Amino acid sequence: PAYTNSFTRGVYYPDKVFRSSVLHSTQDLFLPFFSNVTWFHVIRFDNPVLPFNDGVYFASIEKSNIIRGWIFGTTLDSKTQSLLIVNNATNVVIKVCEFQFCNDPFLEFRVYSSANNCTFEYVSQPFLMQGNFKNLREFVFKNIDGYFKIYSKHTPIIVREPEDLPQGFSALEPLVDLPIGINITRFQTLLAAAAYYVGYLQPRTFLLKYNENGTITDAVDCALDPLSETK
Amino acid sequence: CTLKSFTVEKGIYQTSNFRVQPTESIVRFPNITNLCPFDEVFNATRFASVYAWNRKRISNCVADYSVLYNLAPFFTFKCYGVSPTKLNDLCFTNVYADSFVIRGDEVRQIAPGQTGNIADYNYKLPDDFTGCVIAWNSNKLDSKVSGNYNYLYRLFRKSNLKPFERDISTEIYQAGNKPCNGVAGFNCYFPLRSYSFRPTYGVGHQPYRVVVLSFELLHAPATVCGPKKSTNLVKNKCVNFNFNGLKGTGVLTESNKKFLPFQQFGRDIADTTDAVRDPQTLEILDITPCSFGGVSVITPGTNTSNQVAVLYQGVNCTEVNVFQTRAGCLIGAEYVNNSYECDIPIGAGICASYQTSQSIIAYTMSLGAENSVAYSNNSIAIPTNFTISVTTEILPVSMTKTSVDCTMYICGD
Amino acid sequence: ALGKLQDVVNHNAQALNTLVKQLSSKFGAISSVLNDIFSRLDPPEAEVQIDRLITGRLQSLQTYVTQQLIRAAEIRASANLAATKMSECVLGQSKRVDFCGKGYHLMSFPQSAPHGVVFLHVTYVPAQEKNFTTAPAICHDGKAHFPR
Amino acid sequence: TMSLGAENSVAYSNNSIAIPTNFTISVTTEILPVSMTKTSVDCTMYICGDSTECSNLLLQYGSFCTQLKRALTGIAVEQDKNTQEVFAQVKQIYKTPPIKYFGGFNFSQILPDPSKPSKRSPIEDLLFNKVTRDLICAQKFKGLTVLPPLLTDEMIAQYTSALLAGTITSGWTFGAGPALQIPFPMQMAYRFNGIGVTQNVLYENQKLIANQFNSAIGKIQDSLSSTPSALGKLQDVVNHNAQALNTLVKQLSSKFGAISSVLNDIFSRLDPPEAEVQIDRLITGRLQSLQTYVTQQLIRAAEIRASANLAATKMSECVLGQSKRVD
Amino acid sequence: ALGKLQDVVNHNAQALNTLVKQLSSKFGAISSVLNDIFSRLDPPEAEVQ
Ligand SMILES: *[C@@H]1O[C@H](CO)[C@@H](O)[C@H](O)[C@H]1NC(C)=O
Ligand SMILES: *[C@@H]1O[C@H](CO)[C@@H](O)[C@H](O)[C@H]1NC(C)=O
Ligand SMILES: *[C@@H]1O[C@H](CO)[C@@H](O)[C@H](O)[C@H]1NC(C)=O
Ligand SMILES: *[C@@H]1O[C@H](CO)[C@@H](O)[C@H](O)[C@H]1NC(C)=O
Ligand SMILES: *[C@@H]1O[C@H](CO)[C@@H](O)[C@H](O)[C@H]1NC(C)=O
Ligand SMILES: *[C@@H]1O[C@H](CO)[C@@H](O)[C@H](O)[C@H]1NC(C)=O
Ligand SMILES: *[C@@H]1O[C@H](CO)[C@@H](O)[C@H](O)[C@H]1NC(C)=O
Ligand SMILES: *[C@@H]1O[C@H](CO)[C@@H](O)[C@H](O)[C@H]1NC(C)=O
Ligand SMILES: *[C@@H]1O[C@H](CO)[C@@H](O)[C@H](O)[C@H]1NC(C)=O
Ligand SMILES: *[C@@H]1O[C@H](CO)[C@@H](O)[C@H](O)[C@H]1NC(C)=O
Repeated sequence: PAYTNSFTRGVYYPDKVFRSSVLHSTQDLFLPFFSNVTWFHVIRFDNPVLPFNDGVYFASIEKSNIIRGWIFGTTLDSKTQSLLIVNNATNVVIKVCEFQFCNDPFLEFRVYSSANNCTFEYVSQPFLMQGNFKNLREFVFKNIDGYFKIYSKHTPIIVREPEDLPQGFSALEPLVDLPIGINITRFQTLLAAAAYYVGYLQPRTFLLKYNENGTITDAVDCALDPLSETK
Repeated sequence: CTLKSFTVEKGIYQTSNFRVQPTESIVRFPNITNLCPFDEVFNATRFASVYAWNRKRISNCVADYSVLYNLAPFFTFKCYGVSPTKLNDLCFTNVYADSFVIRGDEVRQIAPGQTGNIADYNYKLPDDFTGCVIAWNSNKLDSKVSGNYNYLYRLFRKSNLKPFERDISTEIYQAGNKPCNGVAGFNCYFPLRSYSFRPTYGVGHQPYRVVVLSFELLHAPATVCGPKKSTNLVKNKCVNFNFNGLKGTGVLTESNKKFLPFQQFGRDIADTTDAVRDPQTLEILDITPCSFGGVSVITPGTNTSNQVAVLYQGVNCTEVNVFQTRAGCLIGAEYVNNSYECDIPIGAGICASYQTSQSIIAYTMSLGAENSVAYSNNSIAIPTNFTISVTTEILPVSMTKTSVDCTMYICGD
Repeated sequence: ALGKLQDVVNHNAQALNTLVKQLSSKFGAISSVLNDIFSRLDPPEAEVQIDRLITGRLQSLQTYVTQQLIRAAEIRASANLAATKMSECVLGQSKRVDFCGKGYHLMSFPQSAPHGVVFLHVTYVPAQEKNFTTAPAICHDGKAHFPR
Repeated sequence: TMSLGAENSVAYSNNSIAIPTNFTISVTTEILPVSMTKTSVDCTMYICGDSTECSNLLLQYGSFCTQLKRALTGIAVEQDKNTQEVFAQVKQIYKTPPIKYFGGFNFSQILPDPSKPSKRSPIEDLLFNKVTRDLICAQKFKGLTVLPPLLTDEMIAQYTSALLAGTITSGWTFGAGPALQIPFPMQMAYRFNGIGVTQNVLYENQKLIANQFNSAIGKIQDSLSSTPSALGKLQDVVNHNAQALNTLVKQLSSKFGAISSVLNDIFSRLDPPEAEVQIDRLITGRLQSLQTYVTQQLIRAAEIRASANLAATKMSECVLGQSKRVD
Repeated sequence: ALGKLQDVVNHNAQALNTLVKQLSSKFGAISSVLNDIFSRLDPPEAEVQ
């Protein structure tokens, strides 16, 4: 295991409201700046059972198709509900079908534990997924009383020292808002080098500046240092 | 009228504000025709109990909420946050229906605030109640005793429940620190107490099928809404709009904004709706208020004349003789190229007066005469005579002392 | 001319009239009168209406008191200015320009007035001037001579 | 620990006098606010916005829409009067002579410049360049407006030039009564004879006085330079008015105890029997916020009136004559 | 002797005393204790109170 930093990454649009040149501040569930991130090399089976306390900041650095699974669930033995998400070329396979859970999360699709009665499915076409700039892919997750929000933004990243979360502000726009009522409290990745940048979320006031193009340029965390508290 | 008197003095007096009234109404709603099927809802045979809820998150439809008005007798509608008759024009985001067969006079405990046993360890609602509660007498269908074991009822729990949280449990309670290990000993049973029923039972003992469906009014794209129509969309015209429940007035022009595909509404610095997305084909609009302003009347005085002059503050003489100053559009006076002392202050250095027929004239302020005192290298101006003058100054020194009585002014006799 | 004295009187009169008229405006009740409310409704229901009325009336009275305090501060500043003028103009000549009237101050006679004081400043105003050729100094047979 | 100052030790004695041997003419500067930003609110638009029913329910409320407007009008009239009791004390507008040979001085940075179309002085040019959807258009759509002053910049510039052309040509005569032409080397001598110095010092050191005065003007030209903390007393009132107008357009998005913050959502979700219970709390809160703003504006106008009276006293004593008051 | 010096002190003292005493004054409510209103009457009307 290892620990990388979280300088100025983990900011997302809290509400669905366009604002130009404003300074808004909401008590949403953001990622604390300058926090620890459980760096896991999944190159090597790195398959922990990391919890889902108030959200997660899953990120990934790969080449083509290394990490393609974010299966959820809390008591994943025989009966609990889950959220299977693969990123094949056709579309997403978002499911909530409670079924069997195999201890080996290895993947093509090879898990295929058991099929039975389901509650919801999703075959959404807008799938979640230069040469030198391989990929800087991060996926924000959060469990609310209603839908299960998923934020992500695929951006190019330069090559540098051994892979760590780079410095630079980047807002996370939402992609899917599927309704769900799951009681998930864990995490599990699927893959057939890696980052596995898991970062836990917690409530904190975040003053975020909106530009005149409807994009977040910078954001304070109001809890890091007394300077931010004054800001 | 604005100042109660039949004899006004000479000056400028604010009276009202110029405002253009709308002349149309826009009620464009999302084009959708499917109806929410009520077969999988309370209007059905197979019902559920408080042990296992029936939560059906319905999809977009045009279901008219004024359909159950001919339901079974005694159909209470206690909407704690909305209005029952008003559920025909609001567009809700998502409706969360529910179903349970709670029995007894504890129907008042389902409403928020009450802390009864059903509200303690059988059901709970958040302190918003964004929807309504639907409860009716259920006796003709639950008269037989075969539905006793089909209608479950949980028992006390060592911890309070959570709003919108199912309480499915099948273990045995443990009082204190003595585990009874499955077998029911003392102070340890299974929270699966079955409700007892009877055909010829009492009035209060009869069960009641209660529906507590709720909503969520926020910025998310609404899915369900009442059945209404849609009209055309004007651009350069101050009219009324009802875009997706957002009711207001003002012009709806085309905006050159950059609304992201997930951003529907739009606010301003003061958190006011400045732009909205049409529920029809994607088009970015701009909600600007109607053309308003402020009026000001220039009056030379009551018993000196009967003419007035209107001053539309903040107008460019193209939004309402005519004179465009740096303070508004003065309509009723004429700008003379002369210069006199200020008599009626208006703004930007252009006062007015009632001078010679007799009409209200406008003129630039005169700061005074122009004197050119010659300055030479050797020229003194010594006076040769004195003129003693006696001026006067008016300064207040006091004020009328007043006293109030609380027990006589705030409260009468 | 006599407007500074009428100003405070008219302001107080208008304030009193507004405070009296505030008793004829329903702050969210069925009627302005209190007895009709306490007679046509039961205590628990009429309680909300009478609370709204008493809150509105207390707010109006507090606004009146605040306006009266601000006006009293302004009139205290004016009275201090008047006292300074009476002490520097009447009780002795003052070499301050425009203070004891426009021009070279000579005398100041105070007189009573309703809620004020009317001064009578005597000023020396030169007139009928003539142009003359001047010089800083004149030259003697080897020494200078400046005007004393 | 704060340093109260240096540590000087005067040497008192039975027979010891300190008599100066050289003069150092210096020109200081003081900043005094005179006017403010006149404002006017709209009661039927700030409280109720596009909510006609709200206006019909507010009409029942007390006469609070007529006393606040009257207070704002009084404040506006007071602010328009403060620009006349300071910049306008001389009736006749004087004009500077064509030639510029006032003794040996260089009154070219205080006198108006005819080249630029503003008819101001380089010092005034340097001053009017450091004191400042847009926020102005946003506040206008919610009642908050800004009325323009009576006397514009050109009129104030002409008034300042008239108070300056009568101070160079004449001495303290144009202030008391009619203007009397007097040479400037003699006016300065008569002014020096008012502090104790005899007139045998200026006529013998006129060139040195002129050079020191020119150097003082030059140093003043650089004192009001890019250095931000110079015109602080003039930007403070502007920043206070801005933060007051921003705190009032922010109060329109605060729930005073209702289920929402729009006057068009409560009247479209609730019923009339219950509408008059949640729509009145917001109206009461907005009326309280507007009354607080009016009280703050009244206190600010009182402070500005005190400052304007002080500035008028300064203009009357220091400019229109010579004052023997220390500091 | 110190009339104007004690006047401001007495005014500030009176203001602070009034501000600290108006906390035990029911502004049209059942009681003045926050917990008693929050718990001993009802959840719903506790908000209004
Ligand atoms: C967090 O990261 C720092 C720096 O890498 C490390 O020293 C520390 O042990 C980590 N864990 C905690 C709990 O601070
Ligand atoms: C969700 O799971 C957590 C994990 O233990 C549990 O404590 C909680 O009761 C569950 N339900 C809700 C509504 O959070
Ligand atoms: C901001 O929006 C304008 C709109 O025309 C565009 O020209 C400009 O490139 C945008 N700037 C950024 C940094 O997105
Ligand atoms: C129906 O509504 C959708 C929603 O965006 C819109 O794209 C489409 O153009 C509408 N069709 C018609 C015929 O109005
Ligand atoms: C009024 O309109 C004219 C012509 O369009 C324009 O030149 C002028 O700047 C406008 N004035 C204002 C105050 O908008
Ligand atoms: C001076 O003025 C007075 C009246 O103001 C006049 O009677 C007199 O003739 C004038 N000339 C003198 C006194 O030389
Ligand atoms: C001279 O000054 C000293 C103080 O140093 C004092 O003691 C003495 O009395 C003075 N003598 C006279 C004649 O003033
Ligand atoms: C007096 O001081 C000034 C400093 O500006 C200097 O220029 C001048 O020569 C001095 N004159 C004498 C007589 O010391
Ligand atoms: C007289 O004054 C003018 C302008 O003030 C100047 O140009 C001229 O040189 C002066 N002549 C003498 C002899 O001082
Ligand atoms: C006054 O000073 C300015 C400084 O820029 C200079 O240009 C000008 O020639 C000076 N005038 C005289 C009369 O010395």
